[PDB]
Amino acid sequence: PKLIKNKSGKIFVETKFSKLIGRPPLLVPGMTPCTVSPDFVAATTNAGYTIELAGGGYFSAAGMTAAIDSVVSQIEKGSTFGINLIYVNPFMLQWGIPLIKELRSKGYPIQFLTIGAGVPSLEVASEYIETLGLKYLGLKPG
Amino acid sequence: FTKVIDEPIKSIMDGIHDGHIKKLLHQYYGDDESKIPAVEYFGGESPVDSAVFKATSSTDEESWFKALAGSEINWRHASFLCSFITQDKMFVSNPIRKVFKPSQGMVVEISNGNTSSKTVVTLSEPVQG
Repeated sequence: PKLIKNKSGKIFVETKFSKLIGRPPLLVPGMTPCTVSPDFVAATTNAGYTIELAGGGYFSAAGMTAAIDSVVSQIEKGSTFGINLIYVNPFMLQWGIPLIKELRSKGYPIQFLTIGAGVPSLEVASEYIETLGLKYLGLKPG
Repeated sequence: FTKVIDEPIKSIMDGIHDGHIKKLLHQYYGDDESKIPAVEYFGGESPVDSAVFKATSSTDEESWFKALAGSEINWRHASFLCSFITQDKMFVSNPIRKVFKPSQGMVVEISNGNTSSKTVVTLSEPVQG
């Protein structure tokens, strides 16, 4: 680990992850029900830290889309956040992966996707990495 | 470690990060902030004074953009290496990178490379011969 500062004088804990994301290497993981709330996602993002919107608290592309729009309206220009999807329920993925692709095509500030409760197969992971157009992929091996 | 109720998330995360900063300072920087290196901005790095550059049909895109960006972290670095730019609140492909995408006949002239405040990057292409 190393220390680094920017022009403003803000100290940063320099790390591989921190070097990539330009923020302190501390993240709040996707938690259903704690991070389902757009207000908490916004408050964490605006504090300067990474957080994942929990897909476990939404049951359709429309509900998650409304939540994402709320988050975007609540954050400052240039901020970003992630989304957490559970790999055990195929319905969640089936409506969520196309939603992420669509929102990223529209340019929505979705930095990364974290897949919880299981690791995708090679083909599914390649599809995610290629089509979703995200900065990085989060995985939670058990 | 969960005891204080209704502590703002800003406070919790800042406390953790500042603890790490203070311990790192005392351990590896002699409790001196002047030892900490400074950059224009922090981020965008993948985990993995006068000059003229010329493109061909085989110029490697990455090396081309690395040469255009330079070594110092500054506005030019971001302009030629940042993958996205920020619209109002959205993220779109960096237009500067696509405008400078190398192809045969493109000649990029960099002037005042060292002084970023006055660096000017000029792209010239064959027009009308």
